[PDB]
Amino acid sequence: NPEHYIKHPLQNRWALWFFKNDKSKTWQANLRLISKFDTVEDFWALYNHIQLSSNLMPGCDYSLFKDGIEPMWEDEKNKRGGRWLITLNKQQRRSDLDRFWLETLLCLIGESFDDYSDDVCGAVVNVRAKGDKIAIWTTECENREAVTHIGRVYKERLGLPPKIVIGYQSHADTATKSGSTTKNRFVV
Amino acid sequence: QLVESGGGLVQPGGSLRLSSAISGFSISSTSIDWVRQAPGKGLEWVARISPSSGSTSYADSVKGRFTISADTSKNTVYLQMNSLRAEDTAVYYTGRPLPEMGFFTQIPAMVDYRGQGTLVTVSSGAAE
Repeated sequence: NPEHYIKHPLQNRWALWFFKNDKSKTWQANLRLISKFDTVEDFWALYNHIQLSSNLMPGCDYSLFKDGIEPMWEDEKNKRGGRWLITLNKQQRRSDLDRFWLETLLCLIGESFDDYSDDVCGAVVNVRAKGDKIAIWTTECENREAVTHIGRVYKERLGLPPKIVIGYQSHADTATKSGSTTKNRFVV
Repeated sequence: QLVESGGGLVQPGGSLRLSSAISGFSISSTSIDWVRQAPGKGLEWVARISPSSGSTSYADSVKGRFTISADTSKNTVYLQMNSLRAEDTAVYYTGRPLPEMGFFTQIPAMVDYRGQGTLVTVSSGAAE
């Protein structure tokens, strides 16, 4: 059977990025493409070779974006879009950050959101002193049906109970109107 | 505190230098953005400087015309504004940007500490 020597291709090709916020330097110098992969095998070789999020220095980010979508809000596929925010306190750095990030990676590359997986652009983990965040990025805030389905399934996959609420925030609102004070378009 | 000055009325093609005297933190430490809001329009990122290394970036709308610069001895950033046009008419202020993965440039709302700004008006009109 070819199953013995064939790599298992993923529906999409993904780019893993790294960013360290060194305010002394330019953002292009601070941003690095780690690599692209389009197989299960190539994903695990990469994941096993890099630091866990809980072991990164504060001010460090990882992102996974569909190949062809830049890790930038201005990108055609992101600028009308937004993200589900998972906000972690210092206690959850220890208990949830790594398992939640790997859940997120596999929800993206496993296309776990059914028909609406095409709305998913990528995901981002921010390691900060004041608290860590995981976000799934989708392409369009107006697709209420796709966005709330992605939200519900993410919550179920993470094992968050119904009392715990998460919000979806527009990229344009974040960058352009209200930074940290931007309000949720949706909750789940 | 961030306090900006140097504004007022200028004729098209004229020249201006804005100043932002900064206190509360060193500017060699962090990065500083010029941001502007035309009336009715939304926030627009203008230019960024990292004083420590003196690296700069500009919005496309101002490249070749405006120059951001700084003095760590004075803890002040400047914006030289040459070849001014009507469209440069805006309140111009400084802020410390909070860049992160996906949010690098054109993040004028992504600022913690914020100046009140200085109104710049570019017009060849003779009415208010």
